[PDB]
Amino acid sequence: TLSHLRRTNTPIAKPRQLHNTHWGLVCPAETPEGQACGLVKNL
Amino acid sequence: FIVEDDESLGHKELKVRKGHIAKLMATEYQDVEEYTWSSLLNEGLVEYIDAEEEESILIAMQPEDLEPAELDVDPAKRIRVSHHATTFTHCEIHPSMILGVAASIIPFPDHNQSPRNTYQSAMGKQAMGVFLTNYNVRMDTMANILYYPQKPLGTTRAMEYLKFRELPAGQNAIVAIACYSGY
Amino acid sequence: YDRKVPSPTGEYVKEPEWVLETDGVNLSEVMTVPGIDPTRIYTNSFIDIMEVLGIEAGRAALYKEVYNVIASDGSYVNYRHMALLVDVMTTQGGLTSVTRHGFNRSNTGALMRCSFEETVEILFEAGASAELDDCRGVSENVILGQMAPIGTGAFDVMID
Amino acid sequence: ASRHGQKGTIGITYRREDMPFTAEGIVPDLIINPHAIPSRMTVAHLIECLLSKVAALSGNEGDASPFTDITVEGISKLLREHGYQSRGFEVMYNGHTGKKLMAQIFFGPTYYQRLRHMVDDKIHARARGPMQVLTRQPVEGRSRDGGLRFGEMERDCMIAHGAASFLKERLMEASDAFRVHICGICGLMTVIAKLN
Amino acid sequence: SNTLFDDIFQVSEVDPGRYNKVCRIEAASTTQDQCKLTLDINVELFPVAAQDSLTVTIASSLTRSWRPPQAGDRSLADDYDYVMYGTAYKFEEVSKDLIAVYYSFGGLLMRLEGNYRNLNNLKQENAYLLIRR
Amino acid sequence: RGNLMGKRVDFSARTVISGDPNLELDQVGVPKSIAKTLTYPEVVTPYNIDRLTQLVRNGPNEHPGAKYVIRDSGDRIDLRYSKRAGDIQLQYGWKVERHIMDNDPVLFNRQPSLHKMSMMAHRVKVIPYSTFRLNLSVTSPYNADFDGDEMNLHVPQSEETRAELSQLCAVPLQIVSPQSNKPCMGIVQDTLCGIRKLTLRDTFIELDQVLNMLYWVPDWDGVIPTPAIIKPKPLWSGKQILSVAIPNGIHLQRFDEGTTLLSPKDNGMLIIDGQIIFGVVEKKTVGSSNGGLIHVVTREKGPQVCAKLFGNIQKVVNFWLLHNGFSTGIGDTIADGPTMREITETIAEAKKKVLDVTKEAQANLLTAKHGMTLRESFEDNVVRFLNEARDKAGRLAEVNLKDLNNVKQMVMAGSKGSFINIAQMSACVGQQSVEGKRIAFGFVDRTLPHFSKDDYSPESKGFVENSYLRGLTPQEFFFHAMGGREGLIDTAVKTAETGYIQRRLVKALEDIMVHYDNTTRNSLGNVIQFIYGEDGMDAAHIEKQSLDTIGGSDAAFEKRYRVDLLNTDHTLDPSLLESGSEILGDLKLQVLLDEEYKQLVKDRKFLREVFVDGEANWPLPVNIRRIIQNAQQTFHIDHTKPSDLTIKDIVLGVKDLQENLLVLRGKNEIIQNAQRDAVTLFCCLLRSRLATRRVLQEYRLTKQAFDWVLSNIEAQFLRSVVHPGEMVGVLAAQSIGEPATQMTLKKVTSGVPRLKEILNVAKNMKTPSLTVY
Amino acid sequence: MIVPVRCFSCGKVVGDKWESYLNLLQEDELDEGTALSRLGLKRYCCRRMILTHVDLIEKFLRYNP
Amino acid sequence: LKEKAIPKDQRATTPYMTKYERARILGTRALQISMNAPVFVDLEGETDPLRIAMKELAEKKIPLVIRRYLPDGSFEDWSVEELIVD
Amino acid sequence: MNAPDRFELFLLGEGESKLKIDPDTKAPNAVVITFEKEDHTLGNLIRAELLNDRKVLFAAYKVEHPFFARFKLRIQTTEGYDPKDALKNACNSIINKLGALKTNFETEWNLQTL
Amino acid sequence: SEEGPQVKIREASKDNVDFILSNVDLAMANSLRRVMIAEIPTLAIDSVEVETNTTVLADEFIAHRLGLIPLQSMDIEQLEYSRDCFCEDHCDKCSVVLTLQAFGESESTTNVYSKDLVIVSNLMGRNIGHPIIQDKEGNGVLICKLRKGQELKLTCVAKKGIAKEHAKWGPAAAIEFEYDPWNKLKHTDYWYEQDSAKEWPQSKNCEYEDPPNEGDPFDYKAQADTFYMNVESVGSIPVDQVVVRGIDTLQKKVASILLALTQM
RNA sequence: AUCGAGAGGA
Ligand SMILES: [Mg+2]
Ligand SMILES: [Zn+2]
Ligand SMILES: [Zn+2]
Repeated sequence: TLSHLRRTNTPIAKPRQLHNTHWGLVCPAETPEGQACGLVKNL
Repeated sequence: FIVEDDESLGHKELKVRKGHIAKLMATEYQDVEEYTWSSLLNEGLVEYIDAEEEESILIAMQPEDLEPAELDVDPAKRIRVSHHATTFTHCEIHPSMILGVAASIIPFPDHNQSPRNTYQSAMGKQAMGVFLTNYNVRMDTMANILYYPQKPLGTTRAMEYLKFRELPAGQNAIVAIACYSGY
Repeated sequence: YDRKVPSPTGEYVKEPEWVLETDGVNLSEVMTVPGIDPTRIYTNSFIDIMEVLGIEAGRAALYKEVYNVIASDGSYVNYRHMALLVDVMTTQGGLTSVTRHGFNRSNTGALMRCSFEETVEILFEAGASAELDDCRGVSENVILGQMAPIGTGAFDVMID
Repeated sequence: ASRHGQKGTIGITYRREDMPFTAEGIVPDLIINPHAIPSRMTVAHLIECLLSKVAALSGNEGDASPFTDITVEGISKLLREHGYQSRGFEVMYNGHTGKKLMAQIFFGPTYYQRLRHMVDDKIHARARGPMQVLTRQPVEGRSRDGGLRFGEMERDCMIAHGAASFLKERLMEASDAFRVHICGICGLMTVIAKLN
Repeated sequence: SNTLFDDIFQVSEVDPGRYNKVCRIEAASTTQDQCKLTLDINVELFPVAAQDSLTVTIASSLTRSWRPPQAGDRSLADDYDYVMYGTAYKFEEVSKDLIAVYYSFGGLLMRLEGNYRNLNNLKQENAYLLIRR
Repeated sequence: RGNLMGKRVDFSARTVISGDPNLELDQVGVPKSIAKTLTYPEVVTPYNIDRLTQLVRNGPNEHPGAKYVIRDSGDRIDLRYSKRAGDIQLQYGWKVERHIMDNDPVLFNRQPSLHKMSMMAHRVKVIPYSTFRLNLSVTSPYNADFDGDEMNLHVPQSEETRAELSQLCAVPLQIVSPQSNKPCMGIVQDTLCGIRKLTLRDTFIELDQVLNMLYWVPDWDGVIPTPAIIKPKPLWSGKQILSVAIPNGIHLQRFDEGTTLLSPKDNGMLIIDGQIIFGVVEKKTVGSSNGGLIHVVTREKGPQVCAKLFGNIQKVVNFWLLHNGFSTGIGDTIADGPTMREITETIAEAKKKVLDVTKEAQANLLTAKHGMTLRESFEDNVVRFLNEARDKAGRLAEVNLKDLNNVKQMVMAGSKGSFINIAQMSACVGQQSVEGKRIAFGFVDRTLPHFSKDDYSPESKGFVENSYLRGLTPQEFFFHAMGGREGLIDTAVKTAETGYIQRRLVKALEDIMVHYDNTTRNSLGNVIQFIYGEDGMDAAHIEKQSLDTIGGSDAAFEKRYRVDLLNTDHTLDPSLLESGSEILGDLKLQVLLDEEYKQLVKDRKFLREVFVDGEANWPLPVNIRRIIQNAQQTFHIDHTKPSDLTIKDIVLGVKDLQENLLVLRGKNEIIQNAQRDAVTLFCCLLRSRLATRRVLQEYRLTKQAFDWVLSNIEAQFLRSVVHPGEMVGVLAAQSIGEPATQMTLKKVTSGVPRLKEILNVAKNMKTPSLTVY
Repeated sequence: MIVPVRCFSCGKVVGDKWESYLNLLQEDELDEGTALSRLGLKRYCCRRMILTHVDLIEKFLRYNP
Repeated sequence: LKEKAIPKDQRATTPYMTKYERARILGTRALQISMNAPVFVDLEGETDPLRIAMKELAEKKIPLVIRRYLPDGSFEDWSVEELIVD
Repeated sequence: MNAPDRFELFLLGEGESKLKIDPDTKAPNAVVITFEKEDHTLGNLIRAELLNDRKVLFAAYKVEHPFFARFKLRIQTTEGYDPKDALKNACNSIINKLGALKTNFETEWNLQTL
Repeated sequence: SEEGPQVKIREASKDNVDFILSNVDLAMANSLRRVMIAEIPTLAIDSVEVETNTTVLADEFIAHRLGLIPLQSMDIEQLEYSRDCFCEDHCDKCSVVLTLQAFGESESTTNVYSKDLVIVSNLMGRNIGHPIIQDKEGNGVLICKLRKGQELKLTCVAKKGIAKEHAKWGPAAAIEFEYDPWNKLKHTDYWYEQDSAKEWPQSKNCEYEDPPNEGDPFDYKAQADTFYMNVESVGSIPVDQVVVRGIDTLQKKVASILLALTQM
């Protein structure tokens, strides 16, 4: 429940890849798998 | 955390200080004059940083990196590069805060490879557990609740804020890594 | 490229050889250059190889490229399968893609064509054509539900 | 599944007497294969077993927080003070024979979690079932007693195998077989037909 | 039903190898220059020390499922300390006037070379190896 | 596309799969509920009327039962509800829908369905519990693991369909893969590990364990093997029991590294008559690779013997491993302190070298590399230094790891684990790569906000010195997380692309079949191949073998293949052949020998023309060496006596053999020439394998032995010829697709996008390149 | 939710010890491991059941219905 | 096309039974055996139709003629007795 | 759902014979005895005591699947010795040793004071 | 004492007995431990019927707890298994009926213990079905904790059973086994980073056995005739009775084999 | 039925 409450959705040049700007603002490893892997992120 | 020199041309120091930590711990113990996170922000001891603001600043992972450093070392400890950094605008509260709740559940994720951590962050969503205390009163469409939930033997310091110890979702099994009967 | 050639004694020995690798391809100009062996030269691009040297050289280059990708994986696939794919693209004089442009555009079959892609347009074009499907294709028999001309279904068994 | 990305499916359930036992009589609640561990490189699962053994004997909670300098050597020292081996290997005896096992086996308290997926919900079997009206084909899903779908890839696999009759039987007899009447003059099923 | 070869052998060296139970043994024929031997033996059953002199015998016999000795009246064919059974994988000639025999005894390999033996030795799957202290 | 090509099917089930060592390879463990639910119509026969009546009496609730009975009229009779269910009397011609019973054919299918191997016939065995049970060795063709994977089972409804499933789709038949000419299934996981630990000479088996293991082999001769050691104690080598598991009359020769006949390393393997002489069983002998025991047993005896061998090997090895045990543990990842210091100083010297190269770049005293920007050269040098440092630290760890180390045991056996895993857990995980590059500065001039601006040092650039055991710093963890995220994205994107590619290839090649004229043709009759594979032979039964004429020094080839009756030194020794004394002079037999030598020389030139590399081993129909070894073991020649064969007989018989074989039967000059082209390489191989000097030197084959070898070579070739009607196009498309699914992506397009350009024949190319010689 | 009756691995009854364990650690400020030793659970299979247990029953009892 | 007969002597198809041919012959014979077909081979302890079919194939008793087909359409008919099984 | 009942593992059902004796093939005196609803516990002790008897050449230990409780024993004896007699003598010896152990332990406990 | 096995007891307690087995085959000791875990009969609740449940815990949860509760089984041999008895559902000689009624009358939450469970069925003069309390206070195992205004009324039927059918019927919790403590037989090879003696602690059972001699060669005949065991009992059956019943159950199993042979 | 969301395997 807690992780579902902190969820991001990015509709759709390399958004899926973990970015340096994401450090400390997005969890590095929590993401959906297969489809929309990295498109959806957890704060 | 905000880092500025304690004296100009004195050692730069994290603005928070032990006495402030003691007041925070005293306020937390009452559960005097309250000392909150908002109190720290109004004191100017801590600051909120946007990514664009993050670009212009230089931050330090560990508060002990900041204090001045002028032999033998345990071989097991991880190799930490000396920071060699003159200026630090800020210091991170704790590196583990970069991790999410599911990653905070993961034990020793530094010692493990990242893809396995991702798989576990999904599987923890899938795993059973007591979601709420009022489940018996509530009528959800589907609910799975463990008979005898057991708090984890190895706990992250973030788990106390996660309330995972209070509301565990797994059992401390006795597991042997063995080849018995090939099953 | 440390090539290997017969020794004067006879046993195969390796001698280093100088090789040029070019970011660009102008095969007709490059092969007609002094100081190179025009037989040995090979191109990454198979379309140019076929256009300069005919369909068969392009066929060989196509098999070699597929072999290169399978070797980068390290997996091995038998020569007959890759060769069959390359011969499918090669028997038609122009190289035929595995995409709908090509094999699905090829006139053979009607419902077999519409199974892969552009189903409704292929059926429209067939109706305008008034073409006749032999139903000899496996896919067409699958739509028909008739027993497909698979190896087991190919022969006809009758009484003595 | 374990807390370190090791997922698993219960192959078999064993009574305590059959299961291998340490000298103390402790029997593993769960047995995992060693072979899984090398490829995953999930060292932290092994470290969790060691640390939780130390915690259980000491009665003090163990910290597995990342980016905290904790020595496996130090945890091993605490285990040695407890008397259990620094590596956590315990001498085990084969359950059926009582013979001492030749190789000592890593024995530890590991946190494990029960995944939502359970077999009895997953199983579906249909011999004859309801059919969707337009398709005249089997319905979808277990809840409707709906048949599994012979994929296009499955049909390709069957062409590769070469069994025309099985492909036909799954293609027509198993699903949406139908008889229609057509006319020789026009290849269209415009002929009305009273069989009686 | 009689031994094919008998000799006294003095071990030049013992090599444990990676295994701790099984060591390879390099030895030469005593009083004969021609034979030389290299054999896989188990230390735990019988200890082999460097410079030891050991009696070596190869016998054809003395199929049938191995029977535990029914009674003590059934007579051991050897007072030798060590006995092994194996099959030779290849009979070779080192050079003209030199013959080497390669025997695998349950995966424990033994090569012994000398010219005079190959008239005795035969391509026989049966072999009984006898070592006396 | 969907409902007409692929339909939801009745008599279909799906379950989570688990693995049982005791269940046979061809068998599938079908739950009793599934067996009761699924029914097959069996027509009532005079043979089955008693059994069928009993099944109908037993009812749907208990198996063996029957859900429905079908009259001659065809109106259904429901056994669950009927007033007459008790009093049914079977009438001839009725159809009883019997419950799915043991030892029946079904089809077991994995949902990726990339290969014909993914859909294989299995023998039903009704199991109590709920999970589908399958053997371990069948996991690999299915690409299946017991992580919750689900698989589907389809039931035949007609007798002809059952016959097709049993005669073509059965698991033992599908062991040998057409593609890659290798077995699909090999001994995997514990057994593999266990078998190596069983095959060590240090491993010995006591009498009680020997007796139990002897019993565990379901087919046992009943003869206790004579103990390897007798007088000190009746010890048994694990090789002896394992040999009792190996079928008799099967001989394997594998030479690796220093494979001395004394084999001190216990490397390589020699098996004679199903008895192992030397070696420790590693993966390649019990693995899916060519030359393994699986391939040899499948060809020599048959698929059934091979599957039963799978089962027996599994049982014996699992029993012994259960009594020995195994455990990875934390301590097998740890390394000795001195080795860890060496690893750390190796990383430190790599860092010092990188810093020195960086200072050289700053000074602009960097030598120009043609076609390479100087920063590009700096990046390549730093990447190479870090990679070499990680690999060298891994080598130090591997040398440090003892022979008792269980991860080392798994790697030596080949069950699971690699050198890179050892390096990453023990010493250093290395430098993470994003988009084929070191971690870029997402922040301006900084990879991370903690790092200073314009830092190209490896720690800032993402190289993780620390091992998994040591623990990873937060910056290192974030860089590793970026790498892993890219890995997941690449994995999913790859799977999608390979799915589209496989459908394209299958739809393109589905029409192709080998016709009865032996010409590969499409539906319209357009010929793709006049001769399939250009040799006219099935992809199975082909094994790579060495062509002895090609390669080697010319003088050595003459020494091995030239015998001259006129020169005494050239003339064969009289001991080899009884006619040898008679053969001196004999000028006409010598000119026949000269003819054979001229043919061999022309063939050597021809093969050197075919392959510039001149690699000795190429895929070939019949392995001559196996036939020769079988002949030698069958006829038991002491090899001291001269051969009964005459010199003229060898040459004449080889020539007659070459004459006899026809890929295409007919006597037409075009057809005859096409066949001669088809068998030219095989004929060259046969000439290399059987030369007169070779036939009298490599062995003392009797005349009957040479005749038997000739007949067996001919018969094996005839078996190896491709069966007409085989849909080669679909098999080819799947054969490309499955490695492509496994395919994962010096600066050249590789893997899936390069394959996409090749298949699309797209004019634009990401990296055009010309190789000028 | 409530104390397990017995430890899953071996089967020693652990329901009786929970109240005395809580009371012991409260009365004497005792270390948890020493409290388990006084309780008599000398094996970690038994010790995990008491140490890692959570009484959610109190939270359920707090609910009025 | 029609009456595209092939002379018995001039048949070029493979004398060995194709695996598909054996599979279909065995399946058809088993199917007919299930439907009360006469059995031309003496059976000992065999009730499965397929087992009877394989024994009959060994005896070469099956009176079935396979029509080998060619891309041209001309048909070469081979009896089961004539095709060797190996 | 699919799982067998626990009562099945220690109860014989449908009139199953506790011991099924069948003559073994390819060995003269060898016989296979299928112990039904029996576990490893009895089988290992029977096999050990059978190995103790000199006349028994062979005695085996098999469970064909852990799901079902059937213990298979193959016994091969000396000529003139019935394998059934060998198994009976082994069983009798087991009972004597168990009784002696019971008496000795009872005496020791009577000596024990706590 | 007697020819054959001789047992020497290290220590005696009501909960646990530590003993030493001499002149014993290893398979016999393994079989005895497996019988002690599994084969010994014991009485536990096999049916639960609840009329009123206001407890927060579900009825199935409480029934499982009740099944795990120890019930005295010293006289269990007189009691007959339900499957052997001719009663339609339960017989007084077959089954023992317990009743438990607890209401949360107090504002403070009231506990429910095994001492509250009381027996309706006639004892018939056998020590059967008594709830077992090793607790110093005498408070039984806590089945449930009841809020104010909460009541629970249940009836339990306890039947004879064994541990192989269900783990609750097992008399003994843990069996401690040690043989070849010095590893003279070398049945196992120790995993050591540097030296096996340093890494592996010396067992307590080593000191009773004679220390190994480094010059003495390893002997291959030796099968350990000495075993060091400790038995721990729940309390349903006394420790001495636990091991004696294990012995006797093994004897009965062997006798069943023998009589089956005679019938054959 | 339709659409959407989520999840499982690779
Ligand atoms: Mg999976
Ligand atoms: Zn019409
Ligand atoms: Zn316990």
